[PDB]
Amino acid sequence: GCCSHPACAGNNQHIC
Amino acid sequence: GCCSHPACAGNNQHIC
Amino acid sequence: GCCSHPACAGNNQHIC
Amino acid sequence: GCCSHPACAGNNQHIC
Amino acid sequence: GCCSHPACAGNNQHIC
Amino acid sequence: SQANLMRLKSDLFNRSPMYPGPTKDDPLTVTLGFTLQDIVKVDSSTNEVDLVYYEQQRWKLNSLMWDPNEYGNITDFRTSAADIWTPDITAYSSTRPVQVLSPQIAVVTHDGSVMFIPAQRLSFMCDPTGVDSEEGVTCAVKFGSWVYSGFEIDLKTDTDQVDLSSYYASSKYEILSATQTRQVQHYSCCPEPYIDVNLVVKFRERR
Amino acid sequence: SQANLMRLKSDLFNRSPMYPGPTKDDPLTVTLGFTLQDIVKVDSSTNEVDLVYYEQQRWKLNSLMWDPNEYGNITDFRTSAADIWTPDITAYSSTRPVQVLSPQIAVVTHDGSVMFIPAQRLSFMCDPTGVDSEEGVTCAVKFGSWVYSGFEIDLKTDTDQVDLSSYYASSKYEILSATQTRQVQHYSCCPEPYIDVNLVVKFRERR
Amino acid sequence: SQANLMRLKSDLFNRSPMYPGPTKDDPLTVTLGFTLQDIVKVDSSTNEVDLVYYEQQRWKLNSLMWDPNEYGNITDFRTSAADIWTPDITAYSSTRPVQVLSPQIAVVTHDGSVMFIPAQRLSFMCDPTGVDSEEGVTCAVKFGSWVYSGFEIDLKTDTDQVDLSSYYASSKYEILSATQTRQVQHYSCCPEPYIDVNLVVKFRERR
Amino acid sequence: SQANLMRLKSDLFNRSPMYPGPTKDDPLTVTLGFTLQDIVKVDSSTNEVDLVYYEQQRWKLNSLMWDPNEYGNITDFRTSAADIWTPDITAYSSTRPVQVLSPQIAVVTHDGSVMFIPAQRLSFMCDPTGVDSEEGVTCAVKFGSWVYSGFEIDLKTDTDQVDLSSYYASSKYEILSATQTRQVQHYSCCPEPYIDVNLVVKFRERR
Amino acid sequence: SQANLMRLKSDLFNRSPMYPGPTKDDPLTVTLGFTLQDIVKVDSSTNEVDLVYYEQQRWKLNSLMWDPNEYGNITDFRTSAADIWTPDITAYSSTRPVQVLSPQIAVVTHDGSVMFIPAQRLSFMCDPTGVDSEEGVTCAVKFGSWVYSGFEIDLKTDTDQVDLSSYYASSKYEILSATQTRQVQHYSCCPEPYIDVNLVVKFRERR
Repeated sequence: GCCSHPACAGNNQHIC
Repeated sequence: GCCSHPACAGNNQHIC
Repeated sequence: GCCSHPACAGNNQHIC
Repeated sequence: GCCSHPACAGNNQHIC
Repeated sequence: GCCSHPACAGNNQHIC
Repeated sequence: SQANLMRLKSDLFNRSPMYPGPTKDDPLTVTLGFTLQDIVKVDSSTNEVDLVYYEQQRWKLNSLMWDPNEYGNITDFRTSAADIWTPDITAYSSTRPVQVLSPQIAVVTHDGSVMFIPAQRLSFMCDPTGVDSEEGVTCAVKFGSWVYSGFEIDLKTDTDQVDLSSYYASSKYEILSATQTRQVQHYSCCPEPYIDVNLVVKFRERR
Repeated sequence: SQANLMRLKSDLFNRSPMYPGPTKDDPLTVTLGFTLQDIVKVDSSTNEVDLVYYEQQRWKLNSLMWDPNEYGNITDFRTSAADIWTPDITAYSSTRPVQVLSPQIAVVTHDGSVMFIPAQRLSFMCDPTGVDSEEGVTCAVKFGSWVYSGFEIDLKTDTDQVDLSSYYASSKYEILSATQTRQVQHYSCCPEPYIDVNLVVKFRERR
Repeated sequence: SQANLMRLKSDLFNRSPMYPGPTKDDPLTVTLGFTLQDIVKVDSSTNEVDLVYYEQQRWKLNSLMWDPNEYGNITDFRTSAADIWTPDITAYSSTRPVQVLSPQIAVVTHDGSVMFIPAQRLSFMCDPTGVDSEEGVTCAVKFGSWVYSGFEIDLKTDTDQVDLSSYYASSKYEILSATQTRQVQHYSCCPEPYIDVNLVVKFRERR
Repeated sequence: SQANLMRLKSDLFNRSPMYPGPTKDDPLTVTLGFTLQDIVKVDSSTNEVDLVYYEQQRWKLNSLMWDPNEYGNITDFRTSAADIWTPDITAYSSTRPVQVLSPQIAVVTHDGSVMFIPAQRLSFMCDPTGVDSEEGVTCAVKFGSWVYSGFEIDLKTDTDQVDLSSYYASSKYEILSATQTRQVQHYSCCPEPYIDVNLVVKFRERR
Repeated sequence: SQANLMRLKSDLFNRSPMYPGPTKDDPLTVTLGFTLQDIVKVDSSTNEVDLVYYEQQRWKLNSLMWDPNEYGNITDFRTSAADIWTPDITAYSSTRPVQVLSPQIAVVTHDGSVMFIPAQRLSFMCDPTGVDSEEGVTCAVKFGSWVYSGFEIDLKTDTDQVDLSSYYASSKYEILSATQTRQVQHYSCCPEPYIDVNLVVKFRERR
């Protein structure tokens, strides 16, 4: 998922 | 060819 | 057991 | 002999 | 053995 | 817009002295999480195991806040981890310097949150005897601040499950379990607690 | 004309703040391409394969444009890659820091185009089981920005065929296919796409 | 609070010239202590043994003193070890550059006291013959200043016992004894003493 | 008169910005020569051979000229290679970063001539099959500028014979031939030539 | 009195420029001496031998002289080797970059003398065939300036005998002889001499 993708995690910190 | 040659690639960015 | 843990040693130098 | 010794080569660039 | 110990050598260069 | 970002970074970084780190007066919470990619080496002759993982670290600084309406609606930016303070979270039983496998760039958001996710290769102490069995073997390594107590850096996790969704599909090893557990250590001499996150991985050779 | 170049580089690098990187407002396209030189190590005990290749990166910045007529007709120059911003394109499944085998020098053109082609040795995750067969084995590694989404760095290739024209003639391995292909990932939680270039190499021991 | 600390660190580091080191007029005492984590390699073919330990160093500089009442009652702080002078304590029979396994951060206290505890991997000269016996084998390595005599840097320990409480529980080796002993040397020619701390570890393969 | 020397380096390096490299308007000739010391590793499992050699590079800059009697009859000086521009001549098929074995100091003469002779250890691509036979085996590696075409850097050798006078007398290998040959290559797409020096070494195991 | 030292170092280093090296007019003498600690690796497959030693270097600069009466009777001080010029003395047949094992600190005395004693691990070219015999084997490695002739850096030794007083008592090898000999060489083309110190060690596996 998103939180496993570093770029996605950093871009969506409210989720990750 | 040209594009496998780093110096040539950089001089010919329109092709490579 | 504090003195074996560096962070603890640094906080308790009179003992460690 | 001179040109194979780097310090000598560098000291005599007109020959080496 | 002063001259074999670097700190001592540096301190006694008239000998070492 | 690019003008606005340049101005933002100027206002945040060049205007101020760098954040000197947390104190007992102004403590900080660091959230930690691991994503295990692979177990890349198992050495039974020296009792060393090598892991490759992504280590997600998140903290928040009031000194990194800004109002987006004041900067062309910019809500976050990316910057070299050298431009900011980062926490001294360390593996306590490594046997070699940790190797960094990714760019060291952090993401800063307007509420002052910072997220930093370095990919790393870690060698650490582990007797792998039993890895070639059905039961497998358990390795553990603790992560914590090198110099700050729990009264200055509180360590937390978001989940106690190591993220295995990117674990290499053809790995030589099968992960039986992988957890990350907050542990608190108290010493008789002293009132302040010391905090670590215990990374515990149970695994075996794949058959 | 040496004076003119000094003046140009002075005007471009010393006058303005550093490019702060791309944003959603002013995105950037990076074109990526590989020239594979050799497969230099295959380790079946650790599932690690090592490649040596040239990695070509190209992008364009408005902040690097100039009028050649104001600078003695200079249309391009070479400069240390440290003098400029470069993109954070990363191998997602490396097992060791990438090693750089060549100078890191970029070519900048007056239209703001930048090209940078470093030689590299990469260790990455791959089970090579089947390498000594007629069928061979396929390895894959994804490249992408470590911190930028596709709304900020768009990644593309010029071709999906890896350049094999310089592949070592007496290599231990035969390349059966080598492709470099743009792939897109979407997450339901979030509007922005994530882009990677998948380097896929199928090979076998030469008989 | 954050203001006071920033100000303190400025006054100590930016306002003053760096400590030019000890002299016989203004001498220094360094306290040294070891915490042994594991014996991580034993090589009978080259007579080299590798240790992983924490090396605690403590000294005091008048130039690092302050009055807490002038700085919001701050009594200590942590800072990069690069910000301060550190002593040239060296292992005399290492065979490879020491590898640092932890952050290099010092604790500075308002009396001018500094404590610095890097984790390290050391390779040093040792014939391991007999390690596979009940009697075991003894290794030794001396630590001392590289250039300062005992009249400039006095070396001491707080205890002659190496701290073994964190020695890896599943280590390949059993520690029979581990001591750290101050030794004083006088040479016939010279009045000034030369001081080392002798790290002596007796160990055997665990069965 | 160190003074005349003191003054010369002042005028050459700091008064002007650094030489920005050659262009097609101000091209440059670099002369290359190798002195082979030993073949220090031959690896048939990965097709890698390691050489140790001295690489002599010579070029000339008008911007480095001076008058000897305006400078105490000084005809040359030595300086850190970091203080001056050096060419980006590179092995095109290395497999590991090149290692430098000597100080990086260049010699500059008053006619603007510069000579720079780094000792190096190079790992490069070579199938060594046949090395243990009477015929031996041939390895080759090309050297050339990473970014400059032949219209900017002309590469030449003074001789096509590799200097073997310092080849290690007790080497594991016998050199059957060693040549260094300038090669010019044109690609149809492009009028500018590309130049390399081909280092070709034929060798076998010594009996 | 710590004040006087600060001022001394300021006058020498900050107010005055760094020594730019010797010239033909103001030449320099460097005295060299070796302390052999151990032969730490012998590799018969690649003809490489590794030594660990202390290299004592000594020279004198007019530009580093001072009057102790003008500086609180300070007669000498220690400082980072980075603060001063050091000579470019190099092993001519190393096979790997030299590794430094000790702090790099020099001792400066008021007559301008500098003593600098780095501990080092050196890999160099040597066929060890015969090491397991009664006669043993002889290895040699030359040390000299990389870029300076004997008219600019004169090299000397204090003794032709290598210091063996610290040679490791339980070494795998016994030293039969170890000498350090100054050699002077002239070439027909040129008047200036070239000087090296030849480190010649005869050794065998211990009986």
